[PDB]
Amino acid sequence: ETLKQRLTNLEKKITNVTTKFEQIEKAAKRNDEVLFRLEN
Amino acid sequence: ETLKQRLTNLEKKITNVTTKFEQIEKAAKRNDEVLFRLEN
Amino acid sequence: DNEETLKQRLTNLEKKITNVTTKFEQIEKAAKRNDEVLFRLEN
Repeated sequence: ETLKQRLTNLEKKITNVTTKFEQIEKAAKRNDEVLFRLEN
Repeated sequence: ETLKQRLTNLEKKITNVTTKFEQIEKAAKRNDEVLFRLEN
Repeated sequence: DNEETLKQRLTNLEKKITNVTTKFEQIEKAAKRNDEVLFRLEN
């Protein structure tokens, strides 16, 4: 496993984690929008 | 050097995701507290 | 993959990113050091 095989692997892992994380971000953002409408 | 750029990009993404993770976690607790106050 | 928590996965990923970065730094520094010895022998 070259340094470069490790880098490539980590780039993939960060991409998978980010996609998953982005779904949480969208739901968090929707939650703020819902609260905003309930508050006002 | 493309290795340096790759490493820098990977560091930035993991830092961005971990700081956003903390922010969203705080915001969800804060939203719960407001939602509690809206009822009571 | 594993029944790790998101937090564990991210912590693990931070550590691997840190290890590979450190590894790259050590290799670069090692190369410099070899070059310093070669420089001293060549002037």
